[PDB]
Amino acid sequence: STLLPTDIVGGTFWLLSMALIGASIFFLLERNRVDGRWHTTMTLLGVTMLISAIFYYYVQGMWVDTGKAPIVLRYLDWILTVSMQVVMFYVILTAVTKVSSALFWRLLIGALVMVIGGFLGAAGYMSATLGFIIGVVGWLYILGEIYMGEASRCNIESGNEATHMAFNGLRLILTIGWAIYPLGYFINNLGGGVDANSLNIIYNLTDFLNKIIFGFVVYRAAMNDTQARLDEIKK
Amino acid sequence: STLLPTDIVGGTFWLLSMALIGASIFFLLERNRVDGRWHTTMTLLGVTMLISAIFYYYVQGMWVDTGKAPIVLRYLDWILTVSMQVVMFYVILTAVTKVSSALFWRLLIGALVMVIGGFLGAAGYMSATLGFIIGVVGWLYILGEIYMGEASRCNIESGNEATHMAFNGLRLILTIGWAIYPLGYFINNLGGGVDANSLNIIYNLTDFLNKIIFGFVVYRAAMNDTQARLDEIKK
Amino acid sequence: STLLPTDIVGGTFWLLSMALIGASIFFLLERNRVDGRWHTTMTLLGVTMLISAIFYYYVQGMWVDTGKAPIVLRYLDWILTVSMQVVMFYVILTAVTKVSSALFWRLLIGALVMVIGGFLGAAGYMSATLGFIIGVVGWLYILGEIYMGEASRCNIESGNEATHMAFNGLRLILTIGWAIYPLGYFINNLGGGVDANSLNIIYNLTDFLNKIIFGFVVYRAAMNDTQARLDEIKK
Amino acid sequence: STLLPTDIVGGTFWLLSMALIGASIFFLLERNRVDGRWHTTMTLLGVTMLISAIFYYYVQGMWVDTGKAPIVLRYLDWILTVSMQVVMFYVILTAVTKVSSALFWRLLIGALVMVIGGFLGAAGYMSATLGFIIGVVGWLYILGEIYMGEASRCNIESGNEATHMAFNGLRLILTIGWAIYPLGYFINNLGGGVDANSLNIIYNLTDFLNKIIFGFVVYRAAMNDTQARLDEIKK
Amino acid sequence: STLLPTDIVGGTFWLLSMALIGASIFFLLERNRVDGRWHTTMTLLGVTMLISAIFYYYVQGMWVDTGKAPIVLRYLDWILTVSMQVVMFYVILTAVTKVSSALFWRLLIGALVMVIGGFLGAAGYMSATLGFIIGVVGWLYILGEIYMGEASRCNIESGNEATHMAFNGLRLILTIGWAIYPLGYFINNLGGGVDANSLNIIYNLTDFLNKIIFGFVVYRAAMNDTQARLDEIKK
Ligand SMILES: *C/C=C(C)/C=C/C=C(C)/C=C/C1=C(C)CCCC1(C)C
Ligand SMILES: *C/C=C(C)/C=C/C=C(C)/C=C/C1=C(C)CCCC1(C)C
Ligand SMILES: *C/C=C(C)/C=C/C=C(C)/C=C/C1=C(C)CCCC1(C)C
Ligand SMILES: *C/C=C(C)/C=C/C=C(C)/C=C/C1=C(C)CCCC1(C)C
Ligand SMILES: *C/C=C(C)/C=C/C=C(C)/C=C/C1=C(C)CCCC1(C)C
Ligand SMILES: CCCCCCCCCCCCCCCCCCCC
Ligand SMILES: CCCCCCCCCCCCCCCCCCCC
Ligand SMILES: CCCCCCCCCCCCCCCCCCCC
Ligand SMILES: CCCCCCCCCCCCCCCCCCCC
Repeated sequence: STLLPTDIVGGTFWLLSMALIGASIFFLLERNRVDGRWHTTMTLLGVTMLISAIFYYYVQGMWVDTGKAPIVLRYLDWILTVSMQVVMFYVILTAVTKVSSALFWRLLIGALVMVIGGFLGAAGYMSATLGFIIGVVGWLYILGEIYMGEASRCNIESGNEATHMAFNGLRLILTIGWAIYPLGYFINNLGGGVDANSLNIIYNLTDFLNKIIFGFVVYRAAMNDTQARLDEIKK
Repeated sequence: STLLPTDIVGGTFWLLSMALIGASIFFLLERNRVDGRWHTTMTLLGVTMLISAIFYYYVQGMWVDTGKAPIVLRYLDWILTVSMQVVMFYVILTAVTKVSSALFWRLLIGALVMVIGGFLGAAGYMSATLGFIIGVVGWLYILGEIYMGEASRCNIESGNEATHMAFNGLRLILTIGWAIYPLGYFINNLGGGVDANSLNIIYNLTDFLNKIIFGFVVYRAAMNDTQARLDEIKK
Repeated sequence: STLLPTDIVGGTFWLLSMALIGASIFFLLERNRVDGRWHTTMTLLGVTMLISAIFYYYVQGMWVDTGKAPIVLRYLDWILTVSMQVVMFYVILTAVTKVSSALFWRLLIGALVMVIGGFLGAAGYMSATLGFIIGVVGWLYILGEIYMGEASRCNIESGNEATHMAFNGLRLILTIGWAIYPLGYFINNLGGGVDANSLNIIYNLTDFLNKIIFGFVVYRAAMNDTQARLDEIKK
Repeated sequence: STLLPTDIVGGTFWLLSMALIGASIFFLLERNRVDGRWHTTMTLLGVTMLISAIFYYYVQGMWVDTGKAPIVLRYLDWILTVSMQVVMFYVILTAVTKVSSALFWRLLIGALVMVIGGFLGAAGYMSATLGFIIGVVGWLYILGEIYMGEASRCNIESGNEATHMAFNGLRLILTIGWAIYPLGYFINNLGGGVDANSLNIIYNLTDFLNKIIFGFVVYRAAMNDTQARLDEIKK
Repeated sequence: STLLPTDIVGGTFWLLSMALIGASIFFLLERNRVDGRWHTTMTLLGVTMLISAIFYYYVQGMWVDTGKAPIVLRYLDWILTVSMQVVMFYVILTAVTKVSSALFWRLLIGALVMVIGGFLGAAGYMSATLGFIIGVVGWLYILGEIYMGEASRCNIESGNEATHMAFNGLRLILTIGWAIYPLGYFINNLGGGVDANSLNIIYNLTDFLNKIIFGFVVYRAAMNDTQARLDEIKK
């Protein structure tokens, strides 16, 4: 009776594909109902989800056919979608306040180091140790920016209550949620190893929570700020 | 001559895929004609149907190829779409009245227990008995909320005639319509068993009625309330 | 040289798929240019065509692979799209006048008896004779409604010239156009029999005319009424 | 290493598919920026291109698999898309002037005779000679209409400079551009014959020019007229 | 461990497909937020990305199946997408200033010579030398136009700060970014030769940067000019 991990692997790939195409359409359709200052935020949110959905459509095909789906495949999605998620901190701030363009590049370059540093270590192009180290340095920058950098100070000075809640929530996703992936990398590569079937499940589930909760956090910020403005217009 | 159950299984998978993509596009296109307070209701309705349509597209492929479509596959759709349907009670109330956000989480957690409780019992991760029990407890919460809870009291105090009709109708779907699935689980798992082909037909037909009637109930509420408002504007 | 019927079967399946996806997009894109009272009419028109297009996409796959496409497959499309076409008489009337909701259910139930009555006779679940009889009773109701029923009286009392033209045109499609299908059923089932290849061609061609002419009749009504109103606004 | 015609055949099928899906989206997205009188013109333009794109998607599949793509397959696209292109002369005139609806039917029937006349001769259902003759008679009508008929006189009396340019340009496409297809038919059927690999290239390239140049001619007319009106509003 | 080039080839085809469908949807959805004078610029930007995404969808299929993806396949995409990118210089200028239509044709013909000149040399229809020479002449025209031609003079006289930034940025892409492709051609054909696997990677990466950076440059111009206008309206 007990379903085999292999069964759960290709099931979760379907789940992820459906959930993310759903979230995508939902965020792209509700982009017309947020104040216009939030339109790019909502367009980037829906397109992030669409990109990830297309990844899972590709991967489910590779699983159905070949029966294998390596973990290095992820760095295609991540190179795209981690980048877009870290940029969301800038896009959200520009919605409500004025921030230097430099924040955009610090954040993006920080994401690119995290993913590329780990890819090089996973693909074999360099020691997985040096892969981990470069990846963690990339992360700790991003965290450094959003906790004690221009992004954090810009948040405080915005005065936007929506942007306060967004930041507090996205920062928590990027700190706890995103800590699964490094862990995975460590155990799989620098450690004993994990069956790829089992690591495909964990990554599939973590993606469900680190992409949906991210999306809903940002969507509530856009919807709450939109309403706040309408309520102040009424007064 | 007599078509074989196997024939009717893969036919109904097509029916369900066509009907649900049709209902999806219809609810997403008519979302621009309802009062704006009903836009999220209509966006969630169309995206629920799209998610289910994508499921049936996946499953029809598995059937066409392998010739088998297990009943545990359903919990991918259900984990997504049951959740969204139970949340519709909150989304509808927030359209017309003021309701605690806590209701959102009581309802969602209630759905997650129902589906996950049954998945664990169907996958083999726990006795199907304990699966049933946990599933039914999850349901009876949801029913408890919408019959004698904050959702029910908020409905009464809304004063919205549309929200009255919606509730009365959705409550009936969730009580009678949704009682097929537990029944299935009982007979298939805790009972003698069903032949999977037969249970795929029943579930395919029940999905047609528990997703279309749900959608049309909610669509009529949004369309009726929209008009009510226009008629009071004219006065 | 002479193309074989088998060649024309899979060709016509492509034709139908293209024509119906084309008509679908055209009716869904032109729904924004008709008076808003015609928006549901145009949304149902485009979604009817989309549902049929998806059917033909499925069937062309079955043909390309298996080389066979049974005639009982049609009742998937028909159960959906015949229902929607018979309801169009109600949706059009509610665009321009006030009609009882009962008409909706008389019409829908009439369609469901027609298709289901014939499915049961085609699938083998009952004598094809009793299938025919139940199917024809279902049709003759629908005709009875639209010729000498509430639908007919509501048309006369609407005073809408567009709704007069629509009715006259749709009632002619439902009387002459739709008489091919019963004929087919009779000859194939109650009669000697028809090669499925030949009957797939006839049904493919009849669908092209009974779905396009239907769509264009309804689209002209919506476009003509829209303009009539603008011309009276100018005066 | 000179690429083989077979290589160029399936390459050009891809080209055509991409170009036509691109033109389709472009015309359907720019339909919102033309004066509303041009909305049906632009909706028919985009849907013509979409229909042809879907054809080429089907055909590329047949090529990739079977390695053969007969030239009689074209008459599926042509029956749809030639009809729509000849009707564009009516749709454009009704945008800017008042024209009898009879022109619509003369033009459509003229197209249907051209394609069907040639199909019957290509499929084998009648002498290719009689196929050619019936096809050319159908064409020469259409040319007769647009050069010396109601379409030509309506153009002159419109006074629309955009409709003058469109007509002059579409007339040239229908006279020179469309003369490739008859030629092909003659050489392939009434003449010696052409390898279907070579005739698929010529037809693929001619479709690229007789569908893109057609589209851009019509799009410039809609965009030029839109602006002309805005410039006269400013004065 | 070290991933094989073959692995990276089909991975990058996925990346490119996802990134370009993402950029496409993003540019087509943000088309509604730029000043209307920028709507064609944004529609051409999104459709360029879509055309390239569809190419990579085709090519990934050819790789997955056949295991080979020749470098001559590229000229299908390039004939379309290079053309559209060189025309963007005209479309952008017409957004903000008055420019002769002749520039459109000089630019387009210049692109067509570049790609076709190289195709003829790659396909074998003429010496790769003469292919290179004709290709480089085509390029050097385009550069000549945009550096010291009507396009450059029109830019200077526009007075638009957005169009200044766009031009300077696109000119840099067309000069440095686009210099990789000629290099490839030279080394592969006129030179020693390169494994197609390696050249597929380089071209895949260069496309990611020469199509995204192009798109973001143009999008910033449209977004910056839109805002500049709003800011001057406020004053
Ligand atoms: C939607 C997918 C997401 C958010 C994935 C997140 C990925 C990371 C945070 C990866 C981090 C890594 C390190 C910090 C160490 C080196 C290995 C990585 C790339 C897995
Ligand atoms: C659109 C699909 C729907 C609404 C499915 C509904 C599913 C349920 C109501 C499932 C309920 C179950 C129990 C109450 C007991 C345990 C077994 C379940 C999960 C089938
Ligand atoms: C778009 C497809 C259409 C309109 C199909 C129409 C189908 C019918 C009118 C079927 C009628 C039948 C009878 C009246 C008796 C025998 C059984 C049927 C279902 C073929
Ligand atoms: C987009 C495709 C187009 C415009 C195809 C055009 C087709 C024709 C003009 C066909 C004409 C023919 C004749 C005039 C003679 C008989 C053979 C035909 C059908 C090829
Ligand atoms: C999005 C794809 C792009 C921008 C591709 C650019 C292609 C070129 C600039 C090709 C140029 C060539 C030459 C200048 C010499 C001959 C060979 C070519 C076609 C590769
Ligand atoms: C000034 C107002 C805010 C505008 C922000 C624009 C954000 C657009 C989306 C950014 C996408 C980032 C790149 C993601 C892909 C990975 C990196 C590719 C380039 C090297
Ligand atoms: C003013 C009263 C309401 C007028 C508009 C009603 C709109 C109904 C549009 C949807 C009709 C769907 C009915 C056909 C469903 C097809 C499948 C039925 C299978 C049982
Ligand atoms: C004021 C009147 C304006 C009328 C506009 C009519 C628009 C018609 C658009 C659709 C034309 C379809 C032409 C036929 C398509 C192919 C079907 C014929 C048999 C192959
Ligand atoms: C063979 C290559 C085919 C594609 C090349 C052409 C693609 C771009 C054409 C569409 C955009 C033209 C828009 C013109 C806008 C300005 C018109 C001048 C008056 C303002």
